[PDB]
Amino acid sequence: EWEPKIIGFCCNWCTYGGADTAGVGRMQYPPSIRIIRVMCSGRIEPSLILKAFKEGADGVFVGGCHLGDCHYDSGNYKWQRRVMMLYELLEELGIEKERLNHEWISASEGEKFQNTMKDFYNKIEALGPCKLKEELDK
Amino acid sequence: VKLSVEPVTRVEGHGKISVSFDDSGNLDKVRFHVVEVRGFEKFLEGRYVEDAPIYTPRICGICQVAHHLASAKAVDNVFGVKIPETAELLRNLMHQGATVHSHALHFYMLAAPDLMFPTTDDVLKRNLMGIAKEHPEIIKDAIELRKAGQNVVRVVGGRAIHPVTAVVGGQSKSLKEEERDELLKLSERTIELSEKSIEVGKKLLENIKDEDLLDIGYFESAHMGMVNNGVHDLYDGKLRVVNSEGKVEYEFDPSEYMNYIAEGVKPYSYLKFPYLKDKGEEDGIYRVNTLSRLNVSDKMATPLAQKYYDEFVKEFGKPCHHPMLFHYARLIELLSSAEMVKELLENDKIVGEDIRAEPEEVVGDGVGCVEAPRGTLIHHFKTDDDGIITDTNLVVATVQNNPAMDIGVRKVAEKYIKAPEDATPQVLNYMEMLIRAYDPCLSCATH
Amino acid sequence: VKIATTWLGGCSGCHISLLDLHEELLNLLENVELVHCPVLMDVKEIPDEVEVALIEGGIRNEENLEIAKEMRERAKIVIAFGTCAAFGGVPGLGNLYSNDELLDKAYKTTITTKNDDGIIPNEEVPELVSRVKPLSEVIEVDYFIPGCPPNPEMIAEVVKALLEGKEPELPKKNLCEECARKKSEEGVAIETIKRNYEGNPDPEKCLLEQGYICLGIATREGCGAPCPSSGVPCSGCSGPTDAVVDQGAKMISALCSDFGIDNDRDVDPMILPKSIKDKIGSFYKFTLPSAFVPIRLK
Ligand code: NFU
Ligand code: SF4
Ligand code: SF4
Ligand code: SF4
Ligand code: FES
Ligand SMILES: [Ca+2]
Ligand SMILES: [Mg+2]
Repeated sequence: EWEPKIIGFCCNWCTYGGADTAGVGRMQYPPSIRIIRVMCSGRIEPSLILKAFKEGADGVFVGGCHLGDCHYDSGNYKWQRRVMMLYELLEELGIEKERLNHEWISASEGEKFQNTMKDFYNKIEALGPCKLKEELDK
Repeated sequence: VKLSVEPVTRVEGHGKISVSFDDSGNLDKVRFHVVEVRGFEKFLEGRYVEDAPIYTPRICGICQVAHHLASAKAVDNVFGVKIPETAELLRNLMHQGATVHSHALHFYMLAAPDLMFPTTDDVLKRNLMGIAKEHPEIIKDAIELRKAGQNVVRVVGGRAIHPVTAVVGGQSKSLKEEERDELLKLSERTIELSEKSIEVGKKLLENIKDEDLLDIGYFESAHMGMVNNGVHDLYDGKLRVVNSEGKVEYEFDPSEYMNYIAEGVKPYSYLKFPYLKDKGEEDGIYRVNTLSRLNVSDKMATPLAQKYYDEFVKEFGKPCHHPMLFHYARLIELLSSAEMVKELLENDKIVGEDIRAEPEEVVGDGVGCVEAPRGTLIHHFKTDDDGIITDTNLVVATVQNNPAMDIGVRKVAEKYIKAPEDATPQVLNYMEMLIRAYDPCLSCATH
Repeated sequence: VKIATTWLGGCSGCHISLLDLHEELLNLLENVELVHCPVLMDVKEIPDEVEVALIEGGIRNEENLEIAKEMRERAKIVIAFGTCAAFGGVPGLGNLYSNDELLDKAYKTTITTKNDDGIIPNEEVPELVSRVKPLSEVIEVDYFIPGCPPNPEMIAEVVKALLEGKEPELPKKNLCEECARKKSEEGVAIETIKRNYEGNPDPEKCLLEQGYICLGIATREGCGAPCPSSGVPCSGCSGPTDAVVDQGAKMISALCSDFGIDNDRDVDPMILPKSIKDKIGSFYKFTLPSAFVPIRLK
């Protein structure tokens, strides 16, 4: 009946490519996620993640280059500092830390992307839907 | 017939008076309702205890200083730190400046319209603008008094509305010698205008006595106020309670307030009904601020205010229970605060550079207390080892005058109303005049 | 011009700031007709044909909601007067708790409360709205004057612009331009995060650079930055700029980015989250109701 709504933010140089590799390899995974492209994980910040939850996201995924492999040298180091604060901000707002997932996935890591999507889907599916949007509509 | 005065005007906050009659046309029920609540006591849980003096001022825009200082005091107790003498002086200077602004605001902007025009049917005349058209000097002087008060708050507190200098251990900034000198020059004028205001009040309260409105809402009760060795003090001392006949019943350090004060709840109002815990709701009713503070004090700490106080005590006795006399006691306090501003500025320690002490280990509890312009103000915070608030209790001034307002408004209707035809605009305003005599701040009271 | 004022879930501070025009208030009232103002006059009902309406406070109860809609239908121009009306304000922190929790504390579990019956006032008092909401969430707002409270001069400039048939213009920059503190040409770099009581701040150097959480970077200018000038960090009471929806999110983004920036690749990203024990209170003191996630889910 219910299927989780997951939004993804993937950097063009690595994770977006890693998602493309999974596609070329026909590596199947659940159809809950809808990926948004950015040039760097450094583009991601709390406003975008929080905006996703307000709209109705049950889970939010962020994919970037491995630490030290950023196409723009160090954008992911900034995102990494932001996400750590964001995990705890979400808990204060009653949004489970586990509804947010960040991973470092390279341009050719299709298998990793596939398994990450499977694991994140099962985690959100087990948590059930996020009741934020319903509470805000009341 | 169900009449309702809503909103109560020329008061801070949201209040209303309901007046009801039975099927036979006789007066049945008269109640004072406060229709607002925000929940500061609960939402402060989880906050950094040092941010309390940033949040509590937002309880009220008139008396934000009192809250800033009551929180700062509770916070200093949570961090087990005794602040330097200079900080205490700067804090008290800010507090006295705020009291000048609050008392001037209430007497002239809110109360005077009724004292000047108690029998008019024109509401467009019964306000600040109406007084200004006939007597512009009265309002120009009121504006000067307020400006002076707010200037002291801005200089010592950084901001006239919601000061920010009372920090953990003391003050975040010192009063520069140049600033102290200018405030000291301007200080004489404030005392002068405050002294001129007492005569205005005498003359205006004489007009009230001529219309038999001096006894409106009269009832006897206990009275509470802060005293420093028996002397009137709005910043430091112990809380003294006197009975209706003037004998001292209690004298206690603010940290023990939970063993003396109790707060009842009624279904018709968001404002609680406090009382002396041991006496009960029937026999334990008490009042706070101006007249109550004068009633518990042996004397005023300033020379000019003491003369008007001694002259007043000889005429009306002690303790005085007249709600309308709170206006007069307010003016005495306005002068006393103006005098204290000069006294604190004349102290050489006011310009000192030792303004803050290092915070000590976190003591899980802290009670901060000051006499806000509208009554005893108590901020009580409980925290964890990291200084994160776990529980809080705020006994905010006007809440303690809630029973008096609910009783007084009833006594007014009993004296002037027998049938719905008697509930005329002037009589309904007499009920509001009683509420206004206590200088209620309902945002404060409910928090 | 016929103007009216009212207050909702605020503190009265904005009306007090209007009174802080002092001698200038009388000059303003000469060129304007004040037809409704509960704190100053006894006109009980909002009259028809109001031109400008200054609505203070956010939405906290059903009565505020009623009055907001009432003033909207009678006023031609509606102004969200102050940070509470514009963003929710400090009362907005109640959104971190259920209304039942707020009321139970105030009327049952506070230490001085004696209520054995456990009653919650429910007669002749309005029920609270599910959560604090900015004025714009319930009615169409034409303009807004940010600030907790807005400085008197800004309030006059806005009203005077409407009197002259001109469009009011709010300042657009963040607070650092106005702030008198010294900023490094090299840029901001934060080594450690301190609570306001920790350490002894340098009175000349920027407070954010010193490790204190100063909201000036994510807050609109206009106040004159009296807080850093008075020795304490900015708490962000003027709210965000026109280009930032969620003030707290942007402040967190900026802070996280410059934290350990001189040791960018090696700084432990766990230091900052562990250092801030109260994240919502640090970044959403005045704007929680206007944030993307404005409540704590229960
Ligand atoms: N004076 C005052 Fe407040 Ni607006 C009240 N009542 C606080 O303690
Ligand atoms: S904005 Fe600040 S000042 Fe204006 S009401 Fe809300 S709290 Fe009081
Ligand atoms: S102190 Fe706060 S406001 Fe002043 S510059 Fe540094 S950050 Fe900007
Ligand atoms: S400095 Fe920050 S907090 Fe202080 S007034 Fe300006 S905006 Fe409000
Ligand atoms: S480009 Fe992949 S994280 Fe910077
Ligand atoms: Ca309380
Ligand atoms: Mg806090």
